[PDB]
Amino acid sequence: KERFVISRRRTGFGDCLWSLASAWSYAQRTGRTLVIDWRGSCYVEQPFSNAFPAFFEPVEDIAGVPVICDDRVNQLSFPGPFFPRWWNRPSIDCINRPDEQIFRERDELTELFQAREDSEANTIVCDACLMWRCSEEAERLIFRNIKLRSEIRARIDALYEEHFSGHSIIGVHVRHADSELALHQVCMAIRKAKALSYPKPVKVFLCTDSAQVLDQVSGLFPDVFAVPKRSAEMGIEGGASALIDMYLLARCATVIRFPPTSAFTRYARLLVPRIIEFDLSNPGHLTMIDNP
Ligand SMILES: Nc1nc2c(ncn2[C@@H]2O[C@H](COP(=O)(O)OP(=O)(O)O)[C@@H](O)[C@H]2O)c(=O)[nH]1
Ligand SMILES: [Cl-]
Repeated sequence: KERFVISRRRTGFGDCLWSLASAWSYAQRTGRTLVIDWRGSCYVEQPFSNAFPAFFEPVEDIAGVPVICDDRVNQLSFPGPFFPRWWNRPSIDCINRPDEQIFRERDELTELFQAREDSEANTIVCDACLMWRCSEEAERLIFRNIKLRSEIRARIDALYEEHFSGHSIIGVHVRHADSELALHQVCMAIRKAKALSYPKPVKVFLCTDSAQVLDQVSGLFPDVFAVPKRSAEMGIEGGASALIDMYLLARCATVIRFPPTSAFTRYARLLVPRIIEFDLSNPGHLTMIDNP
């Protein structure tokens, strides 16, 4: 009989894709079908629409694991019993789903994934953060075996030809008196990054939500660039521009993570040759990690 693992996540794409890689791994390991359920995504206005096909091409199989990733989540009844055991409660008992319950489920799923024996539950529902609960091969398999929609890929390609080709790009991811120090730290990270050697002429690719950070970093360093800014359509367009930056960061020669705890730059950490960041354990000090 067919048995399932459901990967639910509705936050930023880095978290959604790392978490999916943990769902996928358990499905691989126990001979289950993997269901990608992105209903309720922060990027899609309508609440019951599965967001995965809005940004990615259809996928029916990942490295041997069958995959359901479309609006079939709205017609199929996935069978119980369920794990975690909360998912066996009546639906009126499931309206209340506080953070304490989500975090318990992360911990329960983590225990299950470390256990030797498969669960007897016919459907595993993953609806908590599962970052760091899989191998790096799992993560790499997800990114290699799903594909961005043509419309998003064309923009990545255009930008790549316009700014990346023929050059070595230092990528800078900046999330967010406090603004004075932060600006200063970013500048010192960029000077460190620029002191290294590269094969091709250098340009600086800046990914930030602040117009003021763009403008100032642009005035303090040559050859800085960013992706231009262009209801439900602003949902989609926010998702798309998030993916465009996430994927371009992973084509840089060096990437600065401010901060390093962001899942947004996880893909870049996996592929890019050099990562620069603030060592939180020794705060205020810059460290450089060479990729294997
Ligand atoms: N377009 C774009 N989106 C980003 C960038 N960095 C982060 N984001 C997204 O904007 C939000 C940033 O995370 P944050 O506001 O700290 O809260 P979070 O949901 O816990 O990650 C998440 O949706 C990120 O995936 C970026 O450089 N460009
Ligand atoms: Cl890889």
